[PDB]
Amino acid sequence: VLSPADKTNVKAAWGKVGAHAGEYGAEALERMFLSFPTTKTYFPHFDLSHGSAQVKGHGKKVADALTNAVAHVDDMPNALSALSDLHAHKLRVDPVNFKLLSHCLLVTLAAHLPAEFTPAVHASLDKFLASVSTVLTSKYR
Amino acid sequence: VLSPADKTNVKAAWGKVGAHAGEYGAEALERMFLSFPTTKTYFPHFDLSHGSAQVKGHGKKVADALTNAVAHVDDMPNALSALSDLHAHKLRVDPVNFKLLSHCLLVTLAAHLPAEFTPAVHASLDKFLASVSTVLTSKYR
Amino acid sequence: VHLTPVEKSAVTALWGKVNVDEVGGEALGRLLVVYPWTQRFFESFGDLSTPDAVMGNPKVKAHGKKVLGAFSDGLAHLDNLKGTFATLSELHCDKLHVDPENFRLLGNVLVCVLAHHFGKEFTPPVQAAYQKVVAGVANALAHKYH
Amino acid sequence: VHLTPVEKSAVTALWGKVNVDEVGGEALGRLLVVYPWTQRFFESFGDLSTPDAVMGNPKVKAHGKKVLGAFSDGLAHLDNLKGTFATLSELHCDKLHVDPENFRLLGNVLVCVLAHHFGKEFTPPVQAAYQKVVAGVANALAHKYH
Ligand code: HEM
Ligand code: HEM
Ligand code: HEM
Ligand code: HEM
Repeated sequence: VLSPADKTNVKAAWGKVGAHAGEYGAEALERMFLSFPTTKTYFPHFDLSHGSAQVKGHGKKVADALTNAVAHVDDMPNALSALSDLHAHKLRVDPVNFKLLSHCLLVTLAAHLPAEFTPAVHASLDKFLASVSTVLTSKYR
Repeated sequence: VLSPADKTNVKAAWGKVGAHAGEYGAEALERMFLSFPTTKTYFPHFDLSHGSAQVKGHGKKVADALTNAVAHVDDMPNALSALSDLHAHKLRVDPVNFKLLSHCLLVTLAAHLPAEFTPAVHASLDKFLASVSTVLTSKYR
Repeated sequence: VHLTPVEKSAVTALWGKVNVDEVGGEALGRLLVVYPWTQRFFESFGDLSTPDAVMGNPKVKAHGKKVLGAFSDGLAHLDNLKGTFATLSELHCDKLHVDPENFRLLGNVLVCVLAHHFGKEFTPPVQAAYQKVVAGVANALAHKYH
Repeated sequence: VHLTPVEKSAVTALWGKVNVDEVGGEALGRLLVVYPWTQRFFESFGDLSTPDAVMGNPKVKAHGKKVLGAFSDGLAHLDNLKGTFATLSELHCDKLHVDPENFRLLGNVLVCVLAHHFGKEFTPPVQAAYQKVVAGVANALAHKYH
């Protein structure tokens, strides 16, 4: 789990993203598809091109699913139940992919918020994503 | 995160071990040092021989640390806070060692309780040990 | 892999006593129940809703026999594992694109089935020998990645 | 690793703009802060109680320079990474016995430091060119493991 200081360091880092959630979430998604092309096989119904309003439209829902996860962090299994029903139960996503997106999500935030990306916040954000990943990769019916 | 079904499965399977906690925990500990000789480097103040009342005495504390963890499951970061201060804070253990011991713990019970080791219970036990491994490797100060 | 003769004899003796039908199917069957994300690769298999349905699936049972056979061929060539699974590597790596951790997971789930099957007879030194075998099979199956 | 001419040129130019003093130490330091357990291999370094202390550690800053130098040597030999890091593999695997997952983690933390330093300049395909390099350096540093 996460330290109380981690719960704060995510809230104040993600609370510096702004309405830039989709832009960042789109960058994260684009960085993943480009760097690790196997993650593309999860989206055959997707236009995986540059600028794609589908990918830029996913990164919104994705970066907004991550927002309610930052809200009620100490209630992650209950709050992400529909997302877990999708990822764990329906999609059956390999957790390595979750590590790939989590990494790209950190490269994005480091590219865009260099001041909010302190060695301590990197750690907190990585712990947070690891936890979101755990809740989304597990079947807790 | 564990399914409510998993929490019961672990209680009924680990609740079939009996006073053989120290025996199993010893075997798991032994199987680990034997199969993965690197886990030995964490115990230089130990007699890592067969039969050794130290290793057989460690497997007691270990399998007993696992017993209170199964008790108050839905409180595992609060419960194992001293163990976390040890494994995570003091000893600084690479979580691979935790995947390894967890593997050995599954082999031990597989060998000793073959009936209680259904594919459903294996999954439940692998999720529990993974959850315990997380807690012990994480600094939630 | 290079293991000591006592361990090399111990694995062959243990493997000789193995059930060459329902072990591989139990190994591939527990892979899908414990690691659900791997069911995604076996869509051409049908009905994997309950563990009782994953194990009790003729497709899983039959495919597992060929998986166990790959391991049997692997125990025969511990000098050259990398060449025995060279075409199997090409299949899982370059054509199926299965993440290599899953190879460690099936190898370790075989070790969990053997412990189940043999009980007291799968002693700590027999596991240590088998861990060397499944690691080398996982190293050979993930060769077209390094 | 084999990469396309455009990507080979894009990494050389980005690396050609790297801070050869404070990047490797930021890469090595962040490893110790994000993945604490790694501090256990660096007891001969002293004081790593706070991130500020881990980064503001002259030993970490010094060693990290020799790590970035190993990476700079790897970008020079992308045809034979396996032989450039063979002796380095012998060191980390056969003598230091470091778990190879931590080689994936250091390389992925170098990618986070270049993202931190270059910003918009560290574009998605530049990263994609660097992810190929760090994984290859991680496949070459974990060579005496397969
Ligand atoms: C940081 C973790 C992630 C979050 C927060 C997340 C969130 C979401 C959300 C919100 C949806 C769309 C459903 C909706 O409208 O709410 C979704 C769909 C999906 N996710 Fe994730 N996801 C994450 C990571 C991943 C990863 C790493 C993969 C696989 C590489 C993945 C694959 C998919 C796929 C294939 C869909 C299809 C559904 C659709 O077409 O919208 N997700 N995800
Ligand atoms: C199921 C996993 C684990 C549990 C429940 C656990 C539990 C324990 C317990 C209860 C102690 C002794 C302190 C006490 O309570 O009196 C301990 C100590 C220790 N553990 Fe673990 N441990 C686990 C896994 C590991 C692993 C995988 C390693 C590393 C290979 C590890 C390394 C150590 C070491 C080196 C000590 C030193 C302290 C002593 O000598 O007792 N532990 N562990
Ligand atoms: C390291 C252990 C493994 C061995 C020795 C192995 C061996 C094999 C062999 C021999 C085949 C059959 C080739 C034929 O049909 O002629 C096969 C097929 C296949 N393997 Fe593996 N495999 C292993 C692990 C995996 C893993 C970890 C996965 C994925 C979770 C996987 C997925 C598949 C799939 C999808 C097929 C084709 C079956 C279909 O039609 O869906 N294998 N494997
Ligand atoms: C993949 C990136 C890595 C590279 C290129 C690398 C490179 C190096 C180099 C060049 C040295 C210096 C050897 C000398 O002094 O002659 C070294 C030493 C060392 N490396 Fe690495 N290394 C890597 C990853 C790791 C990791 C992941 C760890 C540990 C978590 C590690 C732990 C060490 C330690 C402990 C030393 C000796 C310093 C000491 O404690 O006295 N290395 N490494």
